Amino acid sequence: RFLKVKNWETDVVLTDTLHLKSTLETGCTEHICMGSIMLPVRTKDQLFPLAKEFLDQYYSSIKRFGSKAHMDRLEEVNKEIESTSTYQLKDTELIYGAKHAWRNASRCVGRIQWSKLQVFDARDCTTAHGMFNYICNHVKYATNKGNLRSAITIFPQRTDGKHDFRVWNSQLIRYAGYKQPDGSTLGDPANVQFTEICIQQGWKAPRGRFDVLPLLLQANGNDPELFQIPPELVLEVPIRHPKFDWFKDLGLKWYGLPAVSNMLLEIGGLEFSACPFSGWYMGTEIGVRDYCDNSRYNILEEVAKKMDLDMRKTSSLWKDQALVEINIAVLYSFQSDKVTIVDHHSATESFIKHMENEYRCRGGCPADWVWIVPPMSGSITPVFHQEMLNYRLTPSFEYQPDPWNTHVWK
Amino acid sequence: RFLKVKNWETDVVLTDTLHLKSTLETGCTEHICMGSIMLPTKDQLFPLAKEFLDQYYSSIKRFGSKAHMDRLEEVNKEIESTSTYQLKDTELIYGAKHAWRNASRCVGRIQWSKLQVFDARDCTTAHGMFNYICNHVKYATNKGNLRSAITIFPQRTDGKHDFRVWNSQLIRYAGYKQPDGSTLGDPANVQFTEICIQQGWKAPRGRFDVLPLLLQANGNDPELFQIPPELVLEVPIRHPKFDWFKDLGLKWYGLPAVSNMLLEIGGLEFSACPFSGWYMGTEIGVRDYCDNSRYNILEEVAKKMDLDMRKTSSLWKDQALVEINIAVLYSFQSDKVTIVDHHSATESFIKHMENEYRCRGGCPADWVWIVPPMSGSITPVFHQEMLNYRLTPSFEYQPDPWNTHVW
Ligand code: HEM
Ligand code: HEM
Ligand SMILES: N=C(NCCC[C@@H](NC(=O)[C@H](N)Cc1ccccc1)C(N)=O)NN(O)O
Ligand SMILES: N=C(NCCC[C@@H](NC(=O)[C@H](N)Cc1ccccc1)C(N)=O)NN(O)O
Ligand SMILES: C[C@H](O)[C@H](O)[C@H]1CNc2nc(N)[nH]c(=O)c2N1
Ligand SMILES: C[C@H](O)[C@H](O)[C@H]1CNc2nc(N)[nH]c(=O)c2N1
Ligand SMILES: OC[C@@H](O)[C@@H](O)[C@H](O)[C@H](O)CO
Ligand SMILES: [Zn+2]
Repeated sequence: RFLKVKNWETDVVLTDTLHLKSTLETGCTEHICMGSIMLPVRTKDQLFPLAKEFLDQYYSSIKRFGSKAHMDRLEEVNKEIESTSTYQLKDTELIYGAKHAWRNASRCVGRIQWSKLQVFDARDCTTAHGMFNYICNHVKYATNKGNLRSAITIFPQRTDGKHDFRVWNSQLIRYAGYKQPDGSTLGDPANVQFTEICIQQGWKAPRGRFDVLPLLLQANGNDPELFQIPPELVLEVPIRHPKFDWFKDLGLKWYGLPAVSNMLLEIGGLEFSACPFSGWYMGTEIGVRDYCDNSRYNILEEVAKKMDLDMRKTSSLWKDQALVEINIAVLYSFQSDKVTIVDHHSATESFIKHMENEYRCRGGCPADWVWIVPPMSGSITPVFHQEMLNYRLTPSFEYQPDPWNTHVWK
Repeated sequence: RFLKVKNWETDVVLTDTLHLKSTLETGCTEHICMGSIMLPTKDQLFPLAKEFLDQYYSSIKRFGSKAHMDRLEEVNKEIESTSTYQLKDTELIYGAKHAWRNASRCVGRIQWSKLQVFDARDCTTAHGMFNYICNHVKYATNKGNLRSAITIFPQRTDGKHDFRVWNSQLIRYAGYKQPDGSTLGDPANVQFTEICIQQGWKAPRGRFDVLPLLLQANGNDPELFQIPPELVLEVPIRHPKFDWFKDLGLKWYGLPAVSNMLLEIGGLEFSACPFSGWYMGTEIGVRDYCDNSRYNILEEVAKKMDLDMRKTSSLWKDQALVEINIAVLYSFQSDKVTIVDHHSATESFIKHMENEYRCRGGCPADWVWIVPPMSGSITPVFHQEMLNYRLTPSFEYQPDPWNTHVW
């Protein structure tokens, strides 16, 4: 069944056949759509078919489907699974897998960049200190003095479910959040629970507004250990405005490297529970969401005041006006400091080109419109006008519960 | 079977059971989500009629009453005999109000119970329709203090005697493709504008020319009518700070009145049911003025504001977008014409959803359409999970008549 997808601004119509290979569920039924819902030990039984699908996908990508190399590998894996209950991916398969997980991530607008991912194989890691070392090397490589390079570090896969490797942080670099007795919050409210766990584990918090959190690392299912990322490795950007000299006095700054560290990478049935990856930021992630969400730094009012905007009525659009200036400030500061960043106009335009390319070369591109459309100026970006089909392909990045909710303390 | 909907900004969680009463398909499947897609017999009739009547008597606390039973049998016999039936005025009004209540793409539903319903089922000709429409426009405009209303023309019979308003909205501006290759006026109505031209209309060939009504009664060919200028309220757009703004020569009409949809109540289809409420600012300021396929005025505005348009990263489109929307709102308020900003409208909708969840067990809502076209995350609905499903009575899309009419 071929599915048509139309762009209501250019009338360009695309055809999707890729969805035919979708196996996983979406959350929607023929009677209800859960399109805006945030969150809608494998058995030997279920492991081999998953492995075979992956290996077939892999051998077809390298144009060796049906070869002797292909048939031997399938037999070798089948035997390995029966023999040990799991199997080990070859390096080439791991790289291909990690890249495809990114190519298949429907909530990511930065996928035009997928084939350029540097994969660091950390499957030989055994302890938390080992993890810390791999993580530092990843941050130094990815940061590259501001000329950001996409990367992913893959730690040992899940075995029995009791020896998991986990990065307890949500991103390798994030600011601490502290709830005050008066009910106010100091720092980033989004990380309050994690910050408490860190203090409980021994972290001596400086209790400021932009304290970089320590890494809390779990190796082989053992209790997590704290480590401080070397300051010289953490690139930060002071935020100032090109026309408003008082902006710098707001005392805002942000880290240059976004590094998701809480997702699960699934490849050929195998599960990598610690797979920190990094790219670069789209400005609105910082300027709209991190600074302006009511539940985050929530600076719209303070900025609105300094701009002396009419804040007596919402119809003056004082929030919208201030929102734009803060976003101008974020982009301006990063570019001035020569730290990679992409604005939402550029990122979305590139995503449409990526999508058209994918439809022609791959038969499709799963995309979640709810997440792809930027949180500000939605309709003045081309993605707003683009119909998109969302479905799940593997390899993939999946959510997993926060580790503190499932860990058995020793 | 019981679904939960969470608001990630307030952590408030609501349970939805209303969806279990849904009957129509969404377009999605367990394998693919089509949530961002724009356009996803007597034996058929009675079950539909029964479902409706049952909901109706339940709403008036007479479920299982003799009146209920009696009515069900009357309609039943009427269908058997006539192959259709007629709604009591009370049912017509209830249905229209609920069609609005169930419109998942409408952010203005907190107002659903205040809908003035005009029964035009006795209409027979295009002149008759024109009269009803003029009365609707005057009533709803109310000198600027807009009042929601819908006018319901005769229901479908054999599909060969259908009433249709060919316009997309009762009031819209013409669009013409010029020699230059460019488009003059509103590009979205270029085609219809041509059907009016070809039909006989004399276009002033301007940038904001109110189009003529093209009315179809009982399947006959449509006829043209000029809406009395005095009945079309318009707002000249100026900025509370940029005196040059007025020189852009922009204006819009105060009354948004969707006229091409189909109203379905108890299996009965009303193909001509124009309705009107009032505008949410962004509909004009963001979509009509700034879509690249619409008036597309961003550059011009940015230029007059004299900002660097060399690089997208200076966010000049965004800066200008905001000013343009400040201008629309300021103007309507200045002229005392009802209008609502996206912040207030979205705040209302969250209140409405809460009312609906506790009083009805839920609220179908299409997130893709509910979240405003600008400043998405600073409005509350962005952070609100929403379940979309189809409940009836409802407003449905239908083909443009010029693609089905046999002249
Ligand atoms: C090259 C720069 C990249 C840009 C500009 C980009 C941009 C984005 C943005 C804007 C989002 C939404 C984030 C949010 O709203 O919280 C996102 C999500 C995502 N991206 Fe990318 N991304 C890039 C690289 C990557 C890389 C390196 C990977 C994996 C190898 C990746 C995987 C994902 C995933 C799985 C999501 C969903 C995260 C979630 O659900 O919280 N992205 N990306
Ligand atoms: C009282 C003020 C009202 C406000 C502020 C409001 C606002 C809106 C807005 C912003 C949209 C999106 C329009 C678009 O993007 O094209 C919408 C759609 C819609 N509204 Fe409302 N609305 C109001 C009254 C009404 C009334 C009285 C009805 C019907 C009785 C109604 C039926 C619907 C329907 C069916 C749609 C979807 C239209 C489509 O699919 O093109 N609305 N409304
Ligand atoms: N630019 C990015 N952006 C991805 C950032 C993803 C960002 N996501 C979030 O913070 C999501 N809110 C996590 C979430 C999802 C669903 C339900 C609850 C919570 C994070 N991990 O920091 N990445 N790279 O690699 O460049
Ligand atoms: N404020 C409103 N807004 C409703 C405006 C609805 C508006 N809708 C539209 O213009 C839709 N984009 C038409 C469409 C739908 C799907 C595919 C293609 C085209 C119209 N009819 O003018 N209504 N009242 O009554 O207050
Ligand atoms: C409820 C709704 O799904 C939720 O607020 C989504 C909307 N779109 C988003 N889009 C992106 N990129 N990131 C988010 O966190 C969200 N949050
Ligand atoms: C492709 C996508 O569905 C389309 O552009 C939708 C997005 N959201 C919208 N939302 C509203 N209110 N109105 C629209 O016309 C649209 N267009
Ligand atoms: O403070 C803990 C939170 O940061 C954590 O629960 C995140 O919300 C989660 O990891 C998603 O990023
Ligand atoms: Zn769906």
